[PDB]
Amino acid sequence: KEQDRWLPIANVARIMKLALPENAKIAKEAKECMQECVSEFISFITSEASEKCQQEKRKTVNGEDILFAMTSLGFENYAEALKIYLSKYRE
Amino acid sequence: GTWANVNQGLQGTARDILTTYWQHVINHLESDNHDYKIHQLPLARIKKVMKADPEVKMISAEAPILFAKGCDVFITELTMRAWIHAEDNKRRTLQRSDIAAALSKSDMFDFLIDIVP
Amino acid sequence: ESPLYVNAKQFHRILKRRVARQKLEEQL
Repeated sequence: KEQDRWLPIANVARIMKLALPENAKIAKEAKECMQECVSEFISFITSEASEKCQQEKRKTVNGEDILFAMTSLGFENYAEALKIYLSKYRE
Repeated sequence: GTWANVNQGLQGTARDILTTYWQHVINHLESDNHDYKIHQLPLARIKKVMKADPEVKMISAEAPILFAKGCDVFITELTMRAWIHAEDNKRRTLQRSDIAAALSKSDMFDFLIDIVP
Repeated sequence: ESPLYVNAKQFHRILKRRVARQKLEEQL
């Protein structure tokens, strides 16, 4: 249950590799740092959505809740881009 | 503007590249023919991160799906932003300090102050 | 190094996450 807090490092590192030129290396500590950063990205946004849910006595955090939290927390670009993806998923 | 975060704290060629990456992301997300099964990060692990928060109850399948996409973008853009500092030091190895430097360029990353002091 | 004011949209959620993280760390 403790390990639940962080996304798997191998997957994170794989995305990092694709974000860099073929000749680049990534330090052990950079992979671990990124794993922690992206894991916090989920928890930070989720917490915002969760509290709004609790306050409204709602039980389910849905897609709109994530987008709303994203814009509230200053990730407006993520919210706008992912709104596209959400509506497509629901059609 | 809604797109201010795309190049906040960036200049020159780095600015153009991150902007172009975001345009690539947007065009991809506008695409049809999405496979909602295949992701670089497993939906189950994303959901587990969410559920680590005792305040969270039920989670719609939509939420991990959105995070799967958002997290890919987050890792990619932060990695690209960090790479600028590696290249500025004429290094081919990305280090933790490069990520730290990238974070300090935009207040969008302030939420990571305890993760990367 | 340690700013007093951070992103106005993030500050309160940062504080709330600090509390949540402390609780998780007590659990170990």
